[PDB]
Amino acid sequence: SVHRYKKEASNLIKLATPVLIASVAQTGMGFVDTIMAGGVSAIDMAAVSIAASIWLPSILFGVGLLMALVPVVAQLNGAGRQHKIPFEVHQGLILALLVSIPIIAVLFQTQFIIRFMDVEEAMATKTVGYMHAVIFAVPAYLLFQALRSFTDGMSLTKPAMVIGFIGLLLNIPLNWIFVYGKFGAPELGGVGCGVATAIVYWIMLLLLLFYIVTSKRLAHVKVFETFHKPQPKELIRLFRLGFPVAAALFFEVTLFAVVALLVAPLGSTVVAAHQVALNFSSLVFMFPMSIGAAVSIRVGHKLGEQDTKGAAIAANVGLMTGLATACITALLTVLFREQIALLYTENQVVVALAMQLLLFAAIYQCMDAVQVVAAGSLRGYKDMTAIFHRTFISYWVLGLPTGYILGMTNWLQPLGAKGFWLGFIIGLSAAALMLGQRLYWLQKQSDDVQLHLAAK
Amino acid sequence: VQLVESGGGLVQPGGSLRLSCAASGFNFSYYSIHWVRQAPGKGLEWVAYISSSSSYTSYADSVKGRFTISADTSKNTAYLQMNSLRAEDTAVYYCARGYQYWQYHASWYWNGGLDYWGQGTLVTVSSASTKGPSVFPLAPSSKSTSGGTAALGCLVKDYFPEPVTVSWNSGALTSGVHTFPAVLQSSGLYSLSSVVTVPSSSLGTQTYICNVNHKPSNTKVDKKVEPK
Amino acid sequence: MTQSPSSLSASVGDRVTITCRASQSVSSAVAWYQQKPGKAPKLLIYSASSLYSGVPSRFSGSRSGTDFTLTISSLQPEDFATYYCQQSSSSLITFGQGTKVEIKRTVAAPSVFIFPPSDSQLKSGTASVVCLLNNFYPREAKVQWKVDNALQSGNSQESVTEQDSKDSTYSLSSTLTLSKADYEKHKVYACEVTHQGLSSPVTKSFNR
Amino acid sequence: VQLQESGGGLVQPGGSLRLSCAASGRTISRYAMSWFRQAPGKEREFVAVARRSGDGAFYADSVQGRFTVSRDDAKNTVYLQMNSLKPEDTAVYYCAIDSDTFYSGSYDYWGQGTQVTVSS
Amino acid sequence: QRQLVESGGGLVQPGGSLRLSCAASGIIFKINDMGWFRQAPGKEREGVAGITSGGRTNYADSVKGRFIISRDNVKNTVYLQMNSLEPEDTAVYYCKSDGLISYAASQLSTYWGKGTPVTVSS
Repeated sequence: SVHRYKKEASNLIKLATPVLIASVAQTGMGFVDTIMAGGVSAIDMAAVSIAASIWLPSILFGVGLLMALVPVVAQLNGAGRQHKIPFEVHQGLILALLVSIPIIAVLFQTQFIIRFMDVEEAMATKTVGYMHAVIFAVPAYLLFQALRSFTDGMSLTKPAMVIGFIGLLLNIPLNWIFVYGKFGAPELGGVGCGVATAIVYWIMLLLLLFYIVTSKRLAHVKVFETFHKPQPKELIRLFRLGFPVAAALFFEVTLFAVVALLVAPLGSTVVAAHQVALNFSSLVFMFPMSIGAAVSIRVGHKLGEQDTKGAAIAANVGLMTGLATACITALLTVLFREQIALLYTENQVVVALAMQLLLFAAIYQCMDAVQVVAAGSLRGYKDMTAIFHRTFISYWVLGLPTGYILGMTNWLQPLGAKGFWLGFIIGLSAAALMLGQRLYWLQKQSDDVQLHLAAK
Repeated sequence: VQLVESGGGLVQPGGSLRLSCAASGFNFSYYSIHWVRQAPGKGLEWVAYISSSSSYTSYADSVKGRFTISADTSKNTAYLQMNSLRAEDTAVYYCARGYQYWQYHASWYWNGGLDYWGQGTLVTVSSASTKGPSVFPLAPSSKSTSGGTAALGCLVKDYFPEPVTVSWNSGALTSGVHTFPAVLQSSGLYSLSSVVTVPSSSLGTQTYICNVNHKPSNTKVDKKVEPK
Repeated sequence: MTQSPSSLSASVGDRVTITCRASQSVSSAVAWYQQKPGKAPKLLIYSASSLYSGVPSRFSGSRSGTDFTLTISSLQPEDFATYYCQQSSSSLITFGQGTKVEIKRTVAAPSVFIFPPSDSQLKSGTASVVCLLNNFYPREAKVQWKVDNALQSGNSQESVTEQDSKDSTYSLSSTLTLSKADYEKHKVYACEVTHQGLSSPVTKSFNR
Repeated sequence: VQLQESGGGLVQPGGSLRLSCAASGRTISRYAMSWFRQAPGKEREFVAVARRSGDGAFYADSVQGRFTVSRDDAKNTVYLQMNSLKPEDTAVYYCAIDSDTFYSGSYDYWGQGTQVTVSS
Repeated sequence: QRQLVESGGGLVQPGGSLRLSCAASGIIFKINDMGWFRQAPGKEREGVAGITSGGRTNYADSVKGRFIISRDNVKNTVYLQMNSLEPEDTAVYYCKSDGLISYAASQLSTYWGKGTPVTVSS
């Protein structure tokens, strides 16, 4: 019937919706910093916008290694054991600090990068100051991600959105204290926003720890009672699970960087519309990612409960819901490609060219939604390895050469950005096609074999 | 700032020639480049200009449709392409620098002028082949002021190309020596003459000599002038 | 454009004025140039009144209604050159005819000589005769060629030297080109010259 | 076309005299009008020339500094203001008018002359 | 050329005042710096003022006390009030604007003007 499926589709949304608010208010910090740093110059607004382009991928690579804790914790809760739950958390933190060792190194190498980009000193001396101010937050951002990954793994999502929203609401007024040199605080024109970001991240971490200690819903775990110690044998287990998830993100970012370099030979009016279209296609990526995150915790719960039909129905309903939301937002983007391009910019040639790229951005949305929901469902099964192979093959072997063939080389008149966007679409379709096949192969296996694989 | 010319020389009529103005010392994109032509013994005359790009380019009415000017922003150079030349095109060509948008600015109260000039290169359109001169003596007649002053001449004729010099008594005499400018004959050749206002009494009874040197044909003939 | 004085005669220390006629309703604030004989031109005054950077304050432009004048406060021995206008137009710029400033001088009458054709030239086949004007002032003089009282024309070509540096006086020479056949026909050849320093024209002749 | 000199008479050395030439039948404002003089038994040597307005006036070597010429186009009359006369200046001053516009020295007309003698 | 246009320059006697105004189109102007430049014949282009998106005017050394740069955001224009002019202020004045092209970029874009002449003389 349909009274058995719908219940699941009521759970999933109830899990997926809060995460979205906790993920929208994460780019709000960068946006607010950039906007408030432009009310004092256009040198500052372009100095804290370069420094937010080296910070974000560097911290995403670090976060990617702590996203393998969600299935590990959610499966123990389903199996009903729960008394191994405090042991894994105390390991995750020991990992988080360690993965802040390389990042803080690479950020100190910021200078050698900007002089590689042909940047004048008048804003280099501001970008370096901003980066040195924000390095004090990667110890308190990765730990907060580990704690949030725990609370999500416990099928409890509320304490993330509230804390993120409070963080942003405390970021807005506390920039104006340190930017406009007020209340006996440094003038600090373009680095005050970095200092405000560090302070608000530390406050959010402290509030989350206070909630974890006091909450009456987690009291049956007794989390902060032991003083456990690291052990390499068990800790290498988490690294093997977590590495491919980070590798896929790294290769995706490098692909998006290389495409811009190949488009640079064209006019500076072409690259601006490409950047606008890509930025907007990255903003509306949050809905399928949130649905994937909800499916990931839901699928690992059923397999912990020694139930497999529950995992199958969870994955299928996740796919259907991701497809439906992709379709609705693609229609709402195609119907409204007038006002947003005018929100972004002012030149009418730039808007007249970006209206053409939004058409392909709609198909891009509709395809990557299915791709990412399938990837989340596969991550539910602790199969973190096949994702990397399949997405790397579908990105850098089919996605990239086909863009160049339809673009520069003038085979098959030359096409500009549109050839590259068609290359993106081909890569995404191939990735979705192979991940679906892998999921079906893994879903048509015996109960013992599938559980054993999910047990490891 | 420095402007340099190269590419000027003898050309056959109806041929082609290309002149370059290798600008250096300034930002090329902020300024235009004008070409100015001065005929031999006449006033200045404007020819053409180009801005940093081919977007702005104008011509004078006398050379419209026969001269093409193009700029090379990469190595700071502007070219003039002259083809189907005539006999009246022999002149000296200067390169001058001005503002970029000077049609837009100029009004009833503003005119920015051309700041820096090049020294220019001489282009001549020949009709005859290079050859050496012939020297003839202009004897002082026995009755032309016999007793006071006296005039003694020396006529060179029918040489090509231009440069030539005359010397009297191998540099030992410069008392009133005039050497008139070379005038272009109707036959495409060149003429000249030089005279001395030597005093009377057998002219000092030393036989005055003419020392003419024409480098392209390496001729240094000497004529010993005397009356009869 | 036609500058009204085409040759000035001024001595050291006098005030000198050159005027430019903007012979159109295309007045665009002329700029004035200077050129020594055989050099590149320079810029003195742009925008019709302002002074180029590095020019002595003797020079100073003006604008009298629709006429543009350059006035030199005191004429030094280095201000002896040719001066041009640079009126612009819709898309082309035009240079005036240019006036030449020469040093003023007591009027001098020319001394006239005539030279018969060289004997060696008769073998070549084209005879040339020349009469010479020596050490006169000012430049304006007129030579007339008469052969047996017939006034020829088109066979003469004359070239004048430049102002001498010692006494500042000129020298001119006009030559007559005749084929040997035409030369041998006639009997008397005469050179007639007129000048403001001569009460009556002086003629020098010779027998062939 | 008629020229007429006037204003001439005996004067002491170092005196001052001022002649005048009544031009008629021509517009002298378009031409230049030259001064000449002939002493008894002598040639007619140059004295001075007054070109058009804005062209200046030129003087011979001997009379430089002492003499002065000026035109009056309205009355069509030239005037020669003589300063610091000398007995050598004794001569009959024959006026002349230049026909050519280019100042080429083509004189066509002369006056009847006026006797001037200097003797203390 | 098309984004920026200047107007207001003309002849003025020494000791007089002017008011140049630069009007910008196709530019955000809320997040842009501004500035005026001059170039006299024989010389080279040199800065003469500057305002940065919130104030903090940046006059030149030989210019302080006479030139007062201001900006107006409702109708996007930049002014410059010239006071006590002297014969050495004759040149052609340019407008310049730099800032982000869109809200999604990271590098600055610079646009120039065609210039308006100013000539000061009696």
